Amino acid sequence: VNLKQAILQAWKERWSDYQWAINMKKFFPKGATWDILNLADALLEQAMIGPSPNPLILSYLKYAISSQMVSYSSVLTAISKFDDFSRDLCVQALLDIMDMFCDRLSCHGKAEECIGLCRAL
Amino acid sequence: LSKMSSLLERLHAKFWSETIKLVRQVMEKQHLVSCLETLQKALKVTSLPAMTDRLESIARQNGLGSHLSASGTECYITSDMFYVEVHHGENPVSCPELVQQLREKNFDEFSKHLKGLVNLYNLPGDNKLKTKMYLALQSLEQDLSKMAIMYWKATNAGPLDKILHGSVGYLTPRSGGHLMNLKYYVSPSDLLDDIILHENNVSRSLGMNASVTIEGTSAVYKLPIAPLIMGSHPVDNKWTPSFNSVDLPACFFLKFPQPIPVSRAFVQKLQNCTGIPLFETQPTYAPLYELITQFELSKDPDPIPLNHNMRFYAALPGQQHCYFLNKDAPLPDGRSLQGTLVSKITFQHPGRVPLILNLIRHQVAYNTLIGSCVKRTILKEDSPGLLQFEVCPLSESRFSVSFQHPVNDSLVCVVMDVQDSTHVSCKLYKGLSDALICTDDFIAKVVQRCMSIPVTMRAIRRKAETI
Amino acid sequence: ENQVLELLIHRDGEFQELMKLALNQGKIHHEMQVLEKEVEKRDSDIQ
Repeated sequence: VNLKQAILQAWKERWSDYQWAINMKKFFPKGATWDILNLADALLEQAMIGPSPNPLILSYLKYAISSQMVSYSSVLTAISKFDDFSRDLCVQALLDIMDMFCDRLSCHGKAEECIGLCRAL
Repeated sequence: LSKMSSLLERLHAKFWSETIKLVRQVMEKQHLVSCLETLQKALKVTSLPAMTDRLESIARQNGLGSHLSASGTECYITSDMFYVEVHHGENPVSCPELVQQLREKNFDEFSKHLKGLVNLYNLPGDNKLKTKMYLALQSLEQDLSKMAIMYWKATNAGPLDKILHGSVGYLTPRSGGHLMNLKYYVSPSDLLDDIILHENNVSRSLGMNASVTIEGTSAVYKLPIAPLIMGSHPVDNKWTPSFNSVDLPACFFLKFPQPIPVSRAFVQKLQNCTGIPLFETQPTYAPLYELITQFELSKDPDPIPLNHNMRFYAALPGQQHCYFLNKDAPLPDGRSLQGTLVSKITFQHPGRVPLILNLIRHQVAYNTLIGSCVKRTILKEDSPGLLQFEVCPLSESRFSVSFQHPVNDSLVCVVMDVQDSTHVSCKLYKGLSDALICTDDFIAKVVQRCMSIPVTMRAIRRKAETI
Repeated sequence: ENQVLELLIHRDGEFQELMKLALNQGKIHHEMQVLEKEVEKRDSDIQ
C-alpha cells in the first residue's frame, strides 16, 4: 500500500478518477484516514517532477479535496512546504488549486484538529 | 460464360462474298473502330506502321492533333508546343530521356511525359498572355539557377549542405515531363537503405521533392517577364525592382507531391514571410497527432487499418516500447498543438522561396521526430519489459516525453526543442532523490545523428543501465 | 460487343505459345527415330 508503488501502477494505465479511488482502498486494508500516508503530499511530489504538472495528479488532488474526509490543512501545509519558485507552470497550477477550495475552510471534527487548522492557515 | 452462347450462335449461323458485296454497295454510296485499334495496340507486332498507330492512338487519348508526314519522323503539334521525333520558338533541348523511353517499350511513361507538357499549358490565357506567361516562367528558372550558383560560390561543400541546410534546395532543372524540382530534405532513416553514397547521380524519388511552376489563379498579380536577377552579391542575392511587368492573372506556386502536417503558428509565420494567404477559406484545425499518424502510415501501404487507438507499438532488438501520444495535452496557451495539411504554397517573387523552404524544413524535421514513434509493428500484451512512454507538447517546436525512471521509482521528463532544420536542443528534468542518467549534449548528438525518439530512448536506457 | 474482342485476344495469346510447342516436338521427332536405329541393329546383333 506504499504511496509511490500504487501511484506508479495507477499512472502506467490511464484510469478514471473514481477507479483510482476505488482501487486505492483495495490496495491497503488499513487506511488510517490518510494521516500517516500523507496522500495529498505524495501527489504533489509526483506533480512537481515534470516541467509541466500533469493534469491527472491535479484531478486526483481535486477529488481528494472534494471528499470531506480529507482535511484542508494537510494540503495547505504540503503546498507551503514546496515553494522554491522554479517556474511559472507549477505556481499557476498551485494558484488554481488553492483558488478552487478556498473561501469555505469548513472543518468538522475535534477541537485539536481546528487548532491544527489555525496553525496550517 | 458467354463463350458457350457465342459458340452456339456461330454453330446456328454456320449452316462472306455476299457480306463484302453489301459493304461495297454501302461504301460506293466513329469511336468504336478507334477503340478496337487502341485495344489491339498493346499486342501490336513490332513494326513501323504499328508504332505509328500506337503513337496516333496515344495522341487520340491525349487529344493531340494526330498528323503524320512519314513512317519514321513524326510531329506533335498543339497550341504552343511542337516536338519532332525521328511552337513560339525552336525545340528547347534534345534531352536523352525521351529518346530513352521512345527507343524501348516505355510508351506509358512517354504518354505521361506528353500529358505533362500539355499540363504545362492548362492556362485560361488567350494564346498570347499564355505565351508571355511561359516566357516569364523561363525567367524564374534562370533566377533559381543563379541562386544555386551563388550558394555554390558560397562554399565548395557537398550537396548535403545544399539540400538540408541551405538556401532554396538542390536543383533538378526542367527537362521534358519532369519539372524543375528542389531537394530540401532526406531523413537519416531514409538516408541509409538496408549507407547510401550521395554522389551527383542521385535519383529524383530519393527523399521528397518540391517543384516550383505556374498555375492560373483567381487573382491578378504583377510578375516579371524579364529575368529579375542581373547583379549578384559575393555571398547573397539581390532582386532588382520589377516593371518588364504587367498585371497577369496568374501566380507562382510551389507544389508538394504529398501534404505535410503543419502547426497553426507555422501558417501565420508563412503569411508573415510571404503576405499571400495560403487558404482561401478558413479550414478546420485539429491536433496534428492524427494528421501525422495518417500521413506516415501512408509510407507503408496496407488496405487494412491497424486499429492503433493512439497506443502505438515499437519493436527494437532488445526493447519493446508501448507509446501513448496523449493528444489534447494542455498547453500554456489553453489549446493543443492544432495542425493542418499543406500541399501547395503561393508566392509572388523568387525572393520568398528560401525562408519558405527553411520553415518547411523545420516543420518536416519536427514532424519526422514526432512520428518516429509511429510504427505498424504490433507486439501485444507482452509482460516482460513493455516500457510506457507518454508524449506531451509544451510550446511550438517544443515537446517532452515523460516516463518512469528506468531504475528508480520517480518520474523523469526529457524535453526537446527544435531550433532549425538540423538543430535540436535537449534538456532533462529529474527528481531530487535520483542518480545521474545522461547529459543533454549526448541526447542532442543522438537526435542530430538519427532523428528518432525510440532510438534516443534506447540510447538513454543503455547509458543509464551501464552506470 | 466487347466480351468477344478479348476472347479473340485470349485465343490469340495461346496459339503462339502452342506454335512453338509444335516446333519443339519437331526437334523431338529427330531424336526418337535415331534411338530405334540401334535398337533394331542391337536386336539383330543378339539374334
